[PDB]
This record gives sequence, C-alpha cells and structure tokens, in this order.
Amino acid sequence: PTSCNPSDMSHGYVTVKPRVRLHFVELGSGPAVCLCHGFPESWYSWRYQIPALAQAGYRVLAMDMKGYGESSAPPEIEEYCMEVLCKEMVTFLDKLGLSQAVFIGHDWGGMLVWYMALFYPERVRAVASLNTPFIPANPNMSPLESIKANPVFDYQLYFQEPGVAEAELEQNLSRTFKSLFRASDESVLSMHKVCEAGGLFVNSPEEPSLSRMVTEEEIQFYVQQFKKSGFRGPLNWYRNMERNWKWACKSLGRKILIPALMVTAEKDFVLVPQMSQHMEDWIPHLKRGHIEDCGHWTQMDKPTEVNQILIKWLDSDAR
Amino acid sequence: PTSCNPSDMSHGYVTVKPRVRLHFVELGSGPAVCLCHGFPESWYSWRYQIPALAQAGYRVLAMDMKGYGESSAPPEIEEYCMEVLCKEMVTFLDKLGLSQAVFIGHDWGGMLVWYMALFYPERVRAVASLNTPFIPANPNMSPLESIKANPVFDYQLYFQEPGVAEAELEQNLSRTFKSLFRASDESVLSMHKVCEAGGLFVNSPEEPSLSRMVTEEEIQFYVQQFKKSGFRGPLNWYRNMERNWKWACKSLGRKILIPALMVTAEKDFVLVPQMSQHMEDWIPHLKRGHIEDCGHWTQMDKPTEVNQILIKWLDSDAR
Ligand SMILES: C[C@H](C#Cc1cccc(C(=O)NCC[C@@H](c2ccccc2)c2ccc(OC(F)(F)F)cc2)c1)N(O)C(N)=O
Ligand SMILES: C[C@H](C#Cc1cccc(C(=O)NCC[C@@H](c2ccccc2)c2ccc(OC(F)(F)F)cc2)c1)N(O)C(N)=O
Repeated sequence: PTSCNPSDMSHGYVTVKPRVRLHFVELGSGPAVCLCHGFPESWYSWRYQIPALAQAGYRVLAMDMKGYGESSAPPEIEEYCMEVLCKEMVTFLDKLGLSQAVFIGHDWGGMLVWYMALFYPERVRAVASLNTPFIPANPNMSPLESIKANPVFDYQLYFQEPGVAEAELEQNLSRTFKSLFRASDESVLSMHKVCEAGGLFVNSPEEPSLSRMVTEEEIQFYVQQFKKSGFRGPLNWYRNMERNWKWACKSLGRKILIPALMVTAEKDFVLVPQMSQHMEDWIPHLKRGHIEDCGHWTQMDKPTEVNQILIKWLDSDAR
Repeated sequence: PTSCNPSDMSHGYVTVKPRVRLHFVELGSGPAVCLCHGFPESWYSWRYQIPALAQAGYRVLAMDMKGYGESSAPPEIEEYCMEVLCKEMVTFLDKLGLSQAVFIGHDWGGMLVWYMALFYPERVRAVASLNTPFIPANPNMSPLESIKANPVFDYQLYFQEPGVAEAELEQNLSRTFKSLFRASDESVLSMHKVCEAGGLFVNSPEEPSLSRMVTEEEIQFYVQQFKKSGFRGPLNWYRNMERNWKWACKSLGRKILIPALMVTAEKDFVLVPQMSQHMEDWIPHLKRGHIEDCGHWTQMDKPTEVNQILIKWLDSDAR
C-alpha cells in the first residue's frame, strides 16, 4: 500500500488545555475518522492506512497522542490517566467543530477509543480497535493485582517507577525501535521476567537486524520523534492503573451501543485474541475482523488486510 | 453573529513549496469551503462567517493568504503573481487530499478565487466573490494604462515601488487599521490623488476614532499579525499587474461553467457594483447577492447579511 511522506502532509494543532496542544496529520474529505496509535508509536504508525482511508472517502485525522511527537508532553504523571486523555479528545473535537468522529485505535490508543465509546458515545460515530480488547473493570480486583496473575504483563511493573524504563529505552533509540518493531517470528525481546533480568533489552543484540516490516528510514523517523520528548510521557500511560480502574468502575452497569469493530491479531502474544472472547455481551452491535500471521504491530505487519477490514466496516456501519 | 477567539481554533499548516507554508484555521465538518481574504486582512476577517458556515454543515478552511499572518512571506515580488498564488492553492488542496473545494474570496482573495475557477475549474466545486467582479483581460490594453483611466485606482500606483507604501502603513499599525477598517459613512482616507498628496494617510487624524464595525481588541489582533511580516508581502499582490494580465490573456476564449455567486456592496466606492454588470455573459450559471448600506469591509460591515447569502447559495448550488 501507499505510505506517507511526513513533509507532504497537512499538520494540524489544537490547544485543548493551557499547556497542552495536540498535533495531528490530516488527509481527505468525508466523515471524520480519528486514528489513535499505541506505545511507543506515532501518527506515522498509520502511514499505510491514512492514504487508503482518504481514498475510500474519509477525512483522516491521525494523531500524535499526548506525550508523543509534536504533541505536548506535560510532566505530571496524572495528566496521562484515561479520564484526562478522553476529555481532552472531546475538547479536541469541540475545537475542530466536529459533533462526532469515528475513532480507531491500536494498543493503548485502542484502550482510549474504547473508553471514548463508553463514556462519550454521543461524540463517537463508531469505534474500532486493533488488538486491544474491551474488558469491563472488575470492582473487586485491583489493577496491579490482576497484572501479577499474568506473567506476560510483567514489563508493566518494570514501567512503573519514573526514570527506570526511560533510561533503558532512551539509551539508544535506534536499538530500541529496531528491537521492538519486529514480526512475531523475528521477535528478539522477552516480556517475561523483565524485572529479574534487570531490563527489557538485556538479552537482545546491541545492533539488532532490521525487521522485514520496516526500512532504515522509517526507523529513523521514530528516532527523530522520540528525541523531542523522550519516553516519560509515553510510559506515563502505564502509571495510572488505579485511577483508570476507579474511573472505569464508575461506568460498570452499562453497554456500548454504537457501531463497533474488534480486530484480533493471531500472533500478538500479549494482546491475544482470546482476551476479546466475550466482548459481544457488552457491545451488542460488535463486528469482528481477524488477521492471521499478524503480530502486535498490526498496521505495518499486515497493512493491506487492515486497510481492507477497516474500509469494509466503515462503508457499512460508520457511513 | 458569533465570532471566533483565535486561541480556541484548530490551526493547520501545509508546505506548498520549499520555503512557503500556508496557515489556515479549520472548523466544522461537511463539504470543504476555503475562504480567501483581501488586502490588508487576515483569516480573522472571516470571524463572523466561520462559525456560521460550520454550523450550517460545512468544513471551513479560512486562510492566511501568502504574505500574511502565520503564512510564509517570501521576499520575491514575483512570488505574488496570480499564476503562482493559484498553483499553490491547488497544491494546498493536493496536500490536504481534497479533490475539490468551494472557494469564497473577498477583495484580492476574490480576484484569486475567480482565477482558480477560470484555470482550475476541475478543482473548484463552486466559487463566490464579495465585491470583486470578474472582468476578462483586454489583450489590447495594458494594466497600468487601465489604472490611469480610473482615478480611484491611483493608490495602486503609489503601491508600486517597493518600500514606499510599506513605510507609511507600518509607521503606526494601530493608526493604519483604525483608518482603513471603517464604514463608508465613517471613511477618513482619500483614495484619489494619493500620489500628489504624498501618501495615503496624510489627510487623516493621527489618532483616529474607532469604527462602529470593530472593537479595540479586534484592531490589536490585526496589529499583532502585521508585526510578523509587515506590509511588503501584502503590497506585492499589486506589483504583478503585467504578469497577471499576460496570464489572464492566455485564457481569453473561455467561460466559467461551475456554480458561481457574485455579491455586490452598495457603498464600496472602489469595487463598485456596476463593475460586475456583464459578468453573466462569461459565467452562465452566475447567481447574485447584493447588500445595501455595505461598504468595502463586507464581512464585518454586514456579517448577518453575508452569512445568510452564503449559506442559502451553498445549500442550493454547492451542496
Ligand atoms: C489497564 C492496564 C493495561 C494495559 C495495556 C493496554 C494495551 C496495551 C498495553 C501494552 O503494554 N502495549 C505494549 C505492547 C508492546 C510492548 C511491550 C513491552 C514493551 C514495549 C512495547 C508489544 C511489543 C511486541 C509484542 O510482540 C509479542 F506479542 F510479544 F510477541 C507484543 C507487545 C497495555 N492493565 O493492568 C490491563 N490488564 O489491561
Ligand atoms: C488587476 C489590477 C487589480 C486589482 C484589485 C482587485 C481587488 C482589490 C483591489 C484593492 O485595491 N483592494 C483594496 C481596497 C481597500 C484599500 C484601498 C487603499 C488602501 C488600502 C485598502 C479599500 C478600503 C476602503 C474603501 O472604502 C471606500 F470604498 F473607498 F469608500 C474601499 C477600498 C485591487 N487592476 O489594474 C484592475 N483594474 O483590476
């Protein structure tokens, strides 16, 4: 599929709070579709979808999420709780004069668009998530306890204390992104026992090979983006589990009634497809896509499949 | 009508050439409507139309024209010929992924949108001009000669030599804009015999009163905008008459066939309504509005009337 060159894009900026402005890239005309990337990514993670969606007749707004890229990265950890992040995205729509938008997210952006649909359905025309399932909060089980009962989420405890994971991820950015952005069959990093091994990359090469999914030029773009604000803002998305849990609990007796799509990825070994298995009981109008041979980095692993799934669903359920 | 606060707007930037980026403000969803201001104005001259058009179901893109505001102001005079300006606006649409837009202009922006419709009709869904008529080039009469046969366009000869009008318009910006932005019954400046009187403001108060059309805060916004690049870029729009005439002559045997609207203003003593009188012979699908008691500064003189005319025409002929 056709990709984006960053300097041939229209760049938009919206101030949603005194020291917080959101940056986005904008392409096409038609119904507004807002794309929300995950950790640790960029608007550029949507590079294969932006031209394709615009060509299909949508107005694509591909965000730099708060903490990333050209968006502001306030220093405070609580600025990255889901409650604040969602209300800023509503303000974003307000300042653009958009009554509604389709929201499509991946990874942490998938979590965000689910909560947008849950708490601001009147502002969400339709919602789609790649990899990230929607699991309603259990008001009887705290979040950090649910993380210890699952060993693959152990890197999340390593991410908790400010400054620790930042030093490792920032020490060599090219190594960081070449180590992360890999197909499942190429994966080089261990998510289990990160805390007993000292860090996330201790048992990965100092000069890793380039994944089949990405070019050297595409890696260097992410590198350039993360030189701006570093990893603190991105990591802060993980540092609000108790507040996110308390907020999510305030919604418990309610369903998501708007058109919705869940896209699972066969080889995402962290956000595994089985984690989505009873989403229908909460989301009555939920539709599904599923991508075989697809790892965690869904948009760049299987861009053609992603594009086909999204455009078919947009054309029937969002338009 | 509701106006705009500049800090609650979404701001967009598009690079159309190596050292030229266009700034615009963006509000609403629906068909793309691009608003092009005149001399010496700003996107903010559309402040009463932007919320109203967006509320009526349009996606408003209100430009800072090249040379103004947050848009680039390259130094070269030939960068502001109509030929270059229009091709940049096509590039603008290209980079936004817009196949077409409605173009609405006033004053020099009215001239620009007429030439967009003439040379790039496939990119103009519909075209509207406030005050500025469309008069096809006379290939037998040079432009500076046509200006001497009309005494009201004598300030245009004063505008020709670089640096001269700049010194007068820049010497006190608040005085400049308070002197210009006035109703016809309040007008304080003489357009005739500017060159024999030495300048444009020689016979106007050093501390002029504030027009009924504008507040002190609105004046100071223009003042702040013109501190950025000064008047050279704006004045350069007048310094390309021979090239604009040669380019316009290349189109001579052709009509404008797209939906079109000409809005005349009873009390614009420079762009007088009579100047539009045989536009129908060139623009077969031309419709008309006419605003009584309206001077040159149409959008802020009669904003409610302008809004009503534009929305009625957009809803029938552009949508
Ligand atoms: C509320 C709270 C939560 C949450 C939550 C929600 C969405 C996403 C994430 C998340 O961590 N995304 C990063 C995954 C990424 C990664 C991992 C480590 C470091 C950097 C990047 C990765 C990379 C390769 C890979 O390949 C494979 F699959 F491993 F082979 C898989 C994943 C966390 N909570 O407690 C519960 N229960 O939701
Ligand atoms: C191709 C070439 C051309 C052209 C062209 C096209 C469109 C617009 C203009 C233009 O000059 N716009 C500025 C008017 C403005 C002004 C005047 C002087 C200084 C600053 C601002 C003004 C202010 C108050 C006012 O009030 C009233 F009506 F006077 F009472 C009227 C006008 C020139 N050409 O040779 C021919 N023939 O088109």
